[PDB]
Amino acid sequence: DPGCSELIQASSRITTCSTEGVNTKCRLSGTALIRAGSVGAEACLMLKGVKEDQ
Amino acid sequence: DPGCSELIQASSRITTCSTEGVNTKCRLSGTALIRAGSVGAEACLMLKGVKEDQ
Repeated sequence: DPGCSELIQASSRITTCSTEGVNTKCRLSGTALIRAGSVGAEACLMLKGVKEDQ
Repeated sequence: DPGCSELIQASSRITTCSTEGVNTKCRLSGTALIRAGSVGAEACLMLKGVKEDQ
C-alpha cells in the first residue's frame, strides 16, 4: 500500500549517456550502495540523464 | 572588468537541437527573463545540448 521512503542520487563516474536519433540511451556499469527502509517502505532510486526532464 | 555574475538555466521547451554531419546544432526561439548585473557585473546565460562538452 505505501510507496517510497529513501531517495538518494546516484554517482556519475559509472553513468554515461549517448544520444542517437533524438533519443538518449544511457549506459550503467558499476557498483553502488543504497539504504534500505523499514517495513512497508521502499528503497527507491532515481537517476538523471543529460536533461532535466528525462 | 569582472566576469559573469547572474547565471540562470535555459528553458528546454523552447530550445531544439539536431545533429547534422557530426555537428549537433541547436536553435533558440523564445523569451527568457534574467536579473541584470550591477556596475561591472555581467548577465550571462547558460545553454546545454545533448552531451557534456557542448
